[PDB]
Amino acid sequence: LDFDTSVFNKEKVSLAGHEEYIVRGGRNLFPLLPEAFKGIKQIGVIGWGSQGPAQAQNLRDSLAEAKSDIVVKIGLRKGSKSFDEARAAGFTEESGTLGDIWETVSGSDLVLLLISDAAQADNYEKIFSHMKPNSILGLSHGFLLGHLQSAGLDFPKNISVIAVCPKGINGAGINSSFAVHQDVDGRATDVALGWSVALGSPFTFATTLEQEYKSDIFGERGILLGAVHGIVEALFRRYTEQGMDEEMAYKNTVEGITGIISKTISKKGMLEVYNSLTEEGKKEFNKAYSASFYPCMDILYECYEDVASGSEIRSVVLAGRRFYEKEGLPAFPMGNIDQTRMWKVGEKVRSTRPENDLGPLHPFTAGVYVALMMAQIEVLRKKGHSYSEIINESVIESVDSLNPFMHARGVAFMVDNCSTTARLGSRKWAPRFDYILTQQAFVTVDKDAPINQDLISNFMSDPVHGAIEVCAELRP
Amino acid sequence: LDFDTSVFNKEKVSLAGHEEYIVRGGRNLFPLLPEAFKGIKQIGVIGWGSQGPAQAQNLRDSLAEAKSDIVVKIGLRKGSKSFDEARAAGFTEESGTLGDIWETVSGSDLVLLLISDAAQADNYEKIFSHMKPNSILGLSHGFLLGHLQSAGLDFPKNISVIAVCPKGLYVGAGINSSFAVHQDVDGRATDVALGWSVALGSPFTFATTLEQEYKSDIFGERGILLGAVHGIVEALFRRYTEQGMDEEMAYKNTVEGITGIISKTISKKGMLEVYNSLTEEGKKEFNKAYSASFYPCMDILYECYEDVASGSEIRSVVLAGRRFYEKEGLPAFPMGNIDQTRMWKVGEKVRSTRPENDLGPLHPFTAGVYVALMMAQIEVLRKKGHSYSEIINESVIESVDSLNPFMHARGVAFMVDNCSTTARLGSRKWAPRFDYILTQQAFVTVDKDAPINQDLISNFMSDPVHGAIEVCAELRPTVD
Ligand SMILES: O=c1[nH]c2nc(-c3ccccc3)sc2c(=O)n1O
Ligand SMILES: O=c1[nH]c2nc(-c3ccccc3)sc2c(=O)n1O
Ligand SMILES: [Mg+2]
Ligand SMILES: [Mg+2]
Ligand SMILES: [Mg+2]
Ligand SMILES: [Mg+2]
Repeated sequence: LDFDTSVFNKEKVSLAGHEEYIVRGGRNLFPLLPEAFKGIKQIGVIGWGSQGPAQAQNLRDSLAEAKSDIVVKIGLRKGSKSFDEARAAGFTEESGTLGDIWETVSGSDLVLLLISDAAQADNYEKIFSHMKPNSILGLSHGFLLGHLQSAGLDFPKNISVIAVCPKGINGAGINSSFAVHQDVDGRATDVALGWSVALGSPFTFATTLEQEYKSDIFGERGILLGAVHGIVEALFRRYTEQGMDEEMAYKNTVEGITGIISKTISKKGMLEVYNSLTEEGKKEFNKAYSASFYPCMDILYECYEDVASGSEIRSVVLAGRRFYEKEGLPAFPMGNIDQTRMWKVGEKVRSTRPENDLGPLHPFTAGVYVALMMAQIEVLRKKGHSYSEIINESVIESVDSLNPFMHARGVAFMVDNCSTTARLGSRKWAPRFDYILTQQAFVTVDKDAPINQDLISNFMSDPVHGAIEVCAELRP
Repeated sequence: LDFDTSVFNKEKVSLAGHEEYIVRGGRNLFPLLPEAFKGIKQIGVIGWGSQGPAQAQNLRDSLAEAKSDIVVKIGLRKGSKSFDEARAAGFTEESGTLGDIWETVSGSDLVLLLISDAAQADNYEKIFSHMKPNSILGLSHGFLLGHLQSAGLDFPKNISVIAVCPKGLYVGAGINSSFAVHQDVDGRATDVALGWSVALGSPFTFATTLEQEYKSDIFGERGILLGAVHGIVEALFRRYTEQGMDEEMAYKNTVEGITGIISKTISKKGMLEVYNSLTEEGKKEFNKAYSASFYPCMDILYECYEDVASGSEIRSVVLAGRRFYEKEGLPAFPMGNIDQTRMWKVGEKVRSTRPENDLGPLHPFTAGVYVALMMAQIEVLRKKGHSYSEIINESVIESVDSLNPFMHARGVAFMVDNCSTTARLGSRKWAPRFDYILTQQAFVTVDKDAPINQDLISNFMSDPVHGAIEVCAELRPTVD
């Protein structure tokens, strides 16, 4: 994946022998922003949720630093309860920095669409109709493209389409991936890079908008949320079936994965989880890995293709409309996932858990979790994704961002604090991982099947372990 | 839903105050087949498998009884084992009744496409290209319509498209069918479809649309027929055993009860009779389970139905079948075993001791969850616009009289994996969802001693479907 920026220097990084170009950020580059934002006199930031504040705030702040005349204006829908906070952050109508969504769309040369996935699906026509011809549409995530492609549609051909997507003391910040879907004049690459740099992205990786939404929507159904919830439920049931006390069962699954296993991967990667077990523990690890890799891949492979085909995005869109009454049927908002046995048990463990506790490192649990991680990697790898995307979505974000939430307060605190699309995916696919492990992986172990040494060998020697090291040095 | 038939006589049936039109079959009508099939000199049955043999043989016999000169020719690929099975049934190239699929299609006036869903999705373009102008394409299931619609496509404009779909004895005997006319380019389509159904031996033929057929069918196997029943027995077995119940008593109180006494009860006197047969304390428990499980079940059924109707689910099935083989550097992932887990190992032991004719225990809590699931499926299909005859065949009769007896005999795998690939995939995809929603929501509502939605219960007791079901049971083949 190449790109062409006339403003910024791109640097090469090598990952498992695969060269990726990246662009480093820095407040020292803010002087370069007016060059990057050529032709833009207004940036409209639509929506003020979790990204609205930070993005608008950062964009306005970095542009002032460069002494730019560019106006950062928020547009909010009629009925938004964020008008007040928008004013609190200095974005007001009298200053011309706040207004109605449509009015704001009409006047912006760059439209950053930060509204929810459901809002984008229900409003893309009106957004397109209000945008200036030849302006730029900016997305933090590629859901909309997937929605349009699921209907055989694309964006209007008169607008540029770019994406700056987040992946999560000199050098602080949050890395981003950027994509240029359409570029009507040749400014797209520089406006997306400037947008990333303006946000404080220490690193901006290159991707395609199609790969972003595929990797993102699939990743959250896999190890990030769906799969880890499924395998944790499967093992809790197995361990308790085998007589292990409920609390140690919880600690040997959730506490282990979200704590010591996560921290171990974060520091020294997957190979140091195995190397940290006793000799007897390595053997249990390999039994679990050898039995769990392909079952996990089964579901991951199925989930990826449903996301890439358009089936899953259509399902997400329709699921969202079922949250409200229609066609004479009841409303079915999302329910609670944390009121079952194992999470009521998990509530007891945490009440007396000491601070900075990391739980026991159960070799079997480790083998299952690492098998799932390696299976996700292989699926994305053979589906054509770059190592930066693969690692930054299958390893870093789960062990460094999401798993701490589970360790903190349980599955719901992790899942239901994510996007609606992610919350739906976790509920739809966690049961799938639970069943296949129980029906296949655990049957293989209970058959006393021998260890698949090809898998183990491939695990020990997988190039991704070395790429994960390089990528680790890229984190902020 | 109405249709116009010149050859056959259409009969009216009242179901919960809703009129439907049915066509009575019978050997006595075979004299009418020559006129029903006017314009047809050759019927090409494409495919063997589970339907081909029967359809071909019955059509041949019926046409001979009618003294028709129409030829039934089987279309198959020479490389299939099915080629010799057709010869073993008296279908020979040497006699003009056996040939390659493509040559058979091209020479047929009525093309009966009985190949697998997956083969249909992979070969429809070439089937269309070989069909004669103004010929008739007949389907036994509307999967192909769903596949085309999921791509914004439809059938060719220059052919008629009909369906005769077994809701399944020809030696009341036979299997009832539903029929649909999707395209009718010359006005013969309705009579050929009814002639087709009558010639199969359908005692009664119900009216539907191709769209409603494939929606109700693909959704139904993911609901109570397979996916949901599996998911609820896994959830109920896990709850019972977690509460201290013996493993074998828990298998009996779930699988054996549902597929035995409960199924026989609903089959004989319907859903209200399962309630009436309970103790006054069991009636309480039943209402607790039903009140807590009706809406969680609707949740998943509603989601599954819209996935089937939108095209999402049919495309998922097409892609799943391609993952049965190695590609893109990834392994092949055929379907796995679903019956090697604890509760099905326990089921084997139960059956090794079971007397013959054992119907198992009638656990009131189990009954409430199962009747709630079946009423929730009924509600989704009703709200989505299906007829009562389709709803009852797909949500009540097929389960209790046809599929559940397979689970009773040898466990879930013997029931699930005897069905179509599309159905086997659906079961595995959706069984986990019904288990999780029951456990996360329905069971949580019970353990909170939540109040009983008395409106739900009163609605259950007074639902018009119970009367509709009694009329539909009187239409079942043989006596049952
Ligand atoms: O859809 C998504 N939602 C989402 N939410 C995240 C989150 C929210 C609150 C606190 C910590 C993390 S991270 C993440 C993500 O990656 N994708 O894709
Ligand atoms: O796909 C489907 N497959 C299927 N298989 C059935 C069967 C198979 C073997 C033995 C007895 C019954 S019945 C049925 C059905 O209704 N649908 O839709
Ligand atoms: Mg993401
Ligand atoms: Mg996401
Ligand atoms: Mg069926
Ligand atoms: Mg079917």
